[PDB]
Amino acid sequence: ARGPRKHLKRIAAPHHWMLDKLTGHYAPRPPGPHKLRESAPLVVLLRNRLRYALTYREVMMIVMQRLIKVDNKVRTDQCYPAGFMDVISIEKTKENFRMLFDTKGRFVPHPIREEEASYKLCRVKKVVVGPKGVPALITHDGRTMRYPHPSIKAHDCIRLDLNTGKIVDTLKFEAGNMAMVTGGHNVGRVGVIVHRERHLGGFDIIHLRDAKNNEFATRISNVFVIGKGEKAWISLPKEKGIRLSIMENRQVLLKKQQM
Amino acid sequence: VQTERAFQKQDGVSSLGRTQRYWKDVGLGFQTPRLAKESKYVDKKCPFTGNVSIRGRVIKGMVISTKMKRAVVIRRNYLHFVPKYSRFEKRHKNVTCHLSPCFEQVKEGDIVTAGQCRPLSKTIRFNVLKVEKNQVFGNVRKQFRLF
Amino acid sequence: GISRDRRHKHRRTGGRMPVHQKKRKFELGRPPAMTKLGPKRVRPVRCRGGNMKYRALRLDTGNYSWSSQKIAKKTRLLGVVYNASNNELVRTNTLVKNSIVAIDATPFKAWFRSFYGLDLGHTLCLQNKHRQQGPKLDPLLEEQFNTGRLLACISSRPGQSGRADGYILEGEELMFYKRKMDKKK
RNA sequence: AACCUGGUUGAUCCUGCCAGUAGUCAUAUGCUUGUCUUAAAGAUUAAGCCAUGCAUGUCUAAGUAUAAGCUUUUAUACGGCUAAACUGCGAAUGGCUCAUUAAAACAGUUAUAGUUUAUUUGAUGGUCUACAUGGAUAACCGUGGUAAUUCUAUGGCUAAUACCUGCGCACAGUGUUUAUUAGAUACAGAACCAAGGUGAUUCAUAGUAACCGAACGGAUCGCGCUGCGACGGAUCAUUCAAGUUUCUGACCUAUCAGCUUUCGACGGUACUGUAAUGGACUACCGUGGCAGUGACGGGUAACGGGGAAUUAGGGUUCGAUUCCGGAGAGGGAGCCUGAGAAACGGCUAC
RNA sequence: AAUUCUAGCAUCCUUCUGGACUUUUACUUUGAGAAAAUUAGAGUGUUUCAAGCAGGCUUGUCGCCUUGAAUACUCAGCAUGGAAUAAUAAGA
RNA sequence: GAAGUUUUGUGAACCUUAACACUUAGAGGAAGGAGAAGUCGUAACAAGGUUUCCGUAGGUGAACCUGCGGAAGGAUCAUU
Repeated sequence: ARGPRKHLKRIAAPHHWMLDKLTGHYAPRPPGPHKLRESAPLVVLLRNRLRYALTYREVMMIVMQRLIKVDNKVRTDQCYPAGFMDVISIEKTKENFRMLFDTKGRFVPHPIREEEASYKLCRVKKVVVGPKGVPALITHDGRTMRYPHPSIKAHDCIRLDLNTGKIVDTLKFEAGNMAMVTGGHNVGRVGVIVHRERHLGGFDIIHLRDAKNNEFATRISNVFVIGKGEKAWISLPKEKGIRLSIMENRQVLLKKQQM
Repeated sequence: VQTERAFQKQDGVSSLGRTQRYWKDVGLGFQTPRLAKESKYVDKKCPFTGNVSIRGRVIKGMVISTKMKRAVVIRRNYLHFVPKYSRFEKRHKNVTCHLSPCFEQVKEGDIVTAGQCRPLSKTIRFNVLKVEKNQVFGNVRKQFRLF
Repeated sequence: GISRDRRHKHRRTGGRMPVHQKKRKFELGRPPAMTKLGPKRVRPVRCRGGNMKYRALRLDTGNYSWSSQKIAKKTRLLGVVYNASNNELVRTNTLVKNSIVAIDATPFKAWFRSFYGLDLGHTLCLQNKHRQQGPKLDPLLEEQFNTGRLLACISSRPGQSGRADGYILEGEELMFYKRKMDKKK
């Protein structure tokens, strides 16, 4: 009541962080570009994915060196919400991490090449006219690129340059274009787009087809266009967003563990 | 027509336009009626004539009285499941609802579809979209139709 | 204070509504400034957000747009003439929205001489062009000008803005309110 | 494990209850008790009352240093380091409890074209003595009052990212307030004269005519013709939110059947008020609204849900209590400051 | 060849290049979206076990298993394929 | 821009009356069950010595009795 809540609790955290039940009563709380449940804070990358830090203390000792950057910019706050399709860049080690969705429905820092780690994609939420009658995009990231093409519509991605501010490569939202899912049940799945239903009132949905010919649906808010009909602007994680079945995921896992 | 103490005037039309009439197109797959365009009535709260969006829900039901001015009340009927006995149960809710004077001769026991809008008074949230003439015999509140 | 909420007062059934909560600041109202004629005074009320909302208390003057001619002049007020809601507000001269008011009309008469040169009671070319471009003036407005007054509807909310603005009455609105002035007489 | 034995008769077969039996990751209590791992615990009745101590404070190269402080390096404005004090930000989170409360709250499901939003993230913007404007305030020094406290007066100095003013092109910006034009779209054209965006708008935005000062357009700070970032503040998104809001859903009770209204009950017009929508409130006007599918009223040893116990299936009972809402700080009521409180480890009154 | 689903032909629409019409729902099917904890449950010798979400290989050192922590479950509401059943509508 | 002050609204608290709710005293009256054994009958169970019972009415120490109309749960499934 009475104002914004400064604590978040463990358990009442998101499940896709995979913070454990014991070993803490509270969990780190991420406001930044991204939402609370559609992001992951910079602490649980460093300690609970990348395994650089042990403790919450040690993440302060890393981040206040000014070694961590995101989007070619130094972020000093340890609880910064670093979300979908943000680049992370550490100068020592000289390795870069683009955050994608894993096929199971988790965040994972996908390691990438140095030339690839310049650019990143931003799907545009809407397009809107600012003052002096100038046009302007706005993104899922909460950037606002201005003077686009007239070409560029809602619900489609743009390759940003990052080294400079400006856009470079557009993409369109149509049938036969590659598209990852960012939320809901089918998260972490990439497939070409077959068809979308309108439903003139609320909630457009899209059916789309995995590269092993599995068909599945999501709302348009969740869908995020990568690239053209086959091929893709970005590098993909392990499995490339197929999501193999429950008995298959059993068989591959226990076949691994026997060595 | 000027019934009231204040001058009833349609916003949308400027004082420069004093012949011209404003009419909105409400959308959502609902056609604008002809008597909205042709006639000379005002209504602030009409979907087709004045400032009110329709947005969110749409509700069908049976009209049970049309006594109060520029407003009706619409009996919704529905079955309620009772999982122990594995068996249904007839309930109702009287939604009170605005209607505009484009719809001439809205009789008791007519069918009427009605979209949600901002709260216009305490009881009414919904506004009319479209009506249909049908007879009903004896009492209207007895008449159970599910839609 | 003044509670705007629906937790007090009856249900549609005619039943008392249970209330288990104390009044909330976001369910606020405030005492109404029945603002009037006089020399100007205005009070900044600090509202929710931090945002300021300026309460009128006495207003002499206002910006009033003639619609047809497409001009607006700053003008002094004389008196409140009619109100739709309440006759007590006319009795005290209380400015509110939709309230019909008297106006000097010497700003418009000076403009109408200067712009057109038909009047009431190198350029010349510019005046002629303006006349061709836009001056017949209704028969009732011709009679109305002779007194040194006009009639006009207050369009702004003085309580929120801290400002009396309006527009001049013309055509059907003007013919309408001339009935209900004459009817009480 | 989908389970059954004893008791009415001189005896039998029934209906039928009483008693037995088992579980509780439910309390209490008796007797007994060697070991290690995990661990509920002033909820039930008295949301009865409280001694003492503690639970909210906070400083970077970067707001203000003349401690009549320290420290060895010795600096004609300012060597650093810093008590104290002013300014900024926080104190509205967390924690505790379950007395209220029965279409209320809450749950899932919409809407916000009906709105406010510190901060974060990204945008934007020359248009109105400019080598620099003003005078007071602590701590400090001198000095008192009172029995007594986080009581404080008089006198003397001095600061600012405190407080208040305030020129400016490279008539004239942005914002506020009203009026008002454009904001096109199922087909091709011919002759004559004087192109954003929604399912959807009065939306975005541009243009025209004026309005006010009551708001922005940097009199700020550190490292180093020239880079980096600290702070301030406006509008627009964004994020953390919050406020309302659509639909559907609850235990017992009819030895509760008719409730609601001139003092808002249901609706209409036009104000007012609010962050905005509304009988939310005020004028006039109409006579409505709910109910036998349970209105209105009463009871609860009732906060709601996620859940818990219970060995076929269907169910029955519990949920003060780890998470998410809600409400409260002895009882009621009022209010300041702020982005946010009708706050109680803030204030005023009974 | 059984068991699914589907095009034709016995006189079977079309306005276009997937949606519009077939009275309307219920019903059933698949799909969306819906916090975790708890509950069932995949994997794993916490010495067993209640648990927990960890671990496991190995004289190699930018360690590897491009490591795991799956998945189900959550009336009313939104969407959709369908020939019965049952309401309901009607009667150029 | 202080003290003080005018009129409004928000409105604690206290009091009068009334109603509703819930505990609680009461001379006397009059129920039910328990004792564990008393006094007076004998009503029912057999045709229980006047068959039993129902509804209603009146009367009497008490069970009960009688009037009118029913029932077999009767002591008769039965005879121009």
